[PDB]
Amino acid sequence: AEFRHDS
Amino acid sequence: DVLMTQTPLSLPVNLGEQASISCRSSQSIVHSNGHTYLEWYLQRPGQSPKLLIYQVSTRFSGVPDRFSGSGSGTDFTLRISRVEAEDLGVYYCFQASLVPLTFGAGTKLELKRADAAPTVSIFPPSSEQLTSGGASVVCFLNNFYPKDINVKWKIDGSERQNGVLNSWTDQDSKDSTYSMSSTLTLTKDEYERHNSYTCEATHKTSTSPIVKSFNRNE
Amino acid sequence: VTLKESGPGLLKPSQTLSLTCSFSGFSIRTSKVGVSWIRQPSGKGLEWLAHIYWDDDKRYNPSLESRLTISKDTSRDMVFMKITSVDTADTATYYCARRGFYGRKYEVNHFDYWGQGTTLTVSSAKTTAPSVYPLAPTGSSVTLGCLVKGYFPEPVTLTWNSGSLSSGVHTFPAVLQSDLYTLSSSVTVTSSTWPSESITCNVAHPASSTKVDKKIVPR
Repeated sequence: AEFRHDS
Repeated sequence: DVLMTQTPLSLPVNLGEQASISCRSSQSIVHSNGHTYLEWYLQRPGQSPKLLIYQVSTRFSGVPDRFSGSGSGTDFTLRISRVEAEDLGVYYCFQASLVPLTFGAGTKLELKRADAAPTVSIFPPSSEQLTSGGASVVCFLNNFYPKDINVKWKIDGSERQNGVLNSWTDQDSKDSTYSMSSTLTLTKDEYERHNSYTCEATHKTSTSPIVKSFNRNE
Repeated sequence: VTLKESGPGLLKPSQTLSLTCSFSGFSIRTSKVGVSWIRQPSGKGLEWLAHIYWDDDKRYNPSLESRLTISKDTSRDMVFMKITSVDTADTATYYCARRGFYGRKYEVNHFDYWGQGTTLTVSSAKTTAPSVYPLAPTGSSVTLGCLVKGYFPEPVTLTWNSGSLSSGVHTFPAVLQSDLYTLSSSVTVTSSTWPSESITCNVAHPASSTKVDKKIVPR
């Protein structure tokens, strides 16, 4: 599962 | 999970030479957002890790241009163009695209020197220890290079793998060598049952293992 | 920007570890940086444990997740970690690392600042004085040693002839085994030096207020 990265 | 495989794990270098560390991920670490969260960190001896490179090839602020990262997908390389003393330490690649975030095992960039044979010494239990009911046999392997070495204990010709405590010094700050200490701890009762005690060292500087032994009754 | 970890130093197996990371030079609230805990177990590399985002969303390393709880207090500018049921293998340095970013580009983030870390040793042992044993052995030099066995906690101090003998000494890092530390040191001198002159291992273990001077004497 991907790590969250905000935009 | 994403396994991060660094090669080599040990990288002796002469100052002023170039160096290269490969990092392979077990699957693509391209994130769905379009970035590849591949980072290089350096941990200098006795210091906290610090950021060198992020997004594969962008140098962090204050990191000099002799460092360069390249690669894509799973295939990543850190190059250092002219190694300085400040560059020595443990290099980790790191992926922050998939959970768990994972580090490589670490690549130890160290100061190279010529090979050197260990000087090996073996020590019977002290009288004081024996009187307390214990019996430790100590073997010192001093001033060798490179760090890779195999130490084997035998008692009356039979290898003992259990009851062993090993420790290694950091690379000497003057002569660049390593040393090791190995302690085999038995009871007094066990010690008094056996005769011959042997510390055997296999190192690249000898075509045969370096053997030091004694007999309990000498 | 500074990060400062705090933790108990020593714990017994089964206790809960509570760590704190405190930030200076900026505001967790305003910056919205994510924060992770990473550890370095004895003799190993780095291992990521947990991460907390500005809105209290969290991610964990599955290998330890069941034992981990990360949290934050924006009013105090602090991030916390709890690790339940500590055992020997939790003996490590614990780092706080800020996932800072370039400008307002939240997506261009990375661990830009790390604390000095906090070291934890997990052991059942109460304060224990070492036993200190002399290691005595034809040729031009002789190598002697000193075995400092079964103490807790760190550190011990070891010198040879009250610090006057320094050349040819190797003092080995302590190792924790079965809840107690062992350390050792070797010294090499010319055969004309010993046993004609005394050579003594001076060992102090401040936690137990023990000071022992062990002369190395021939067998």
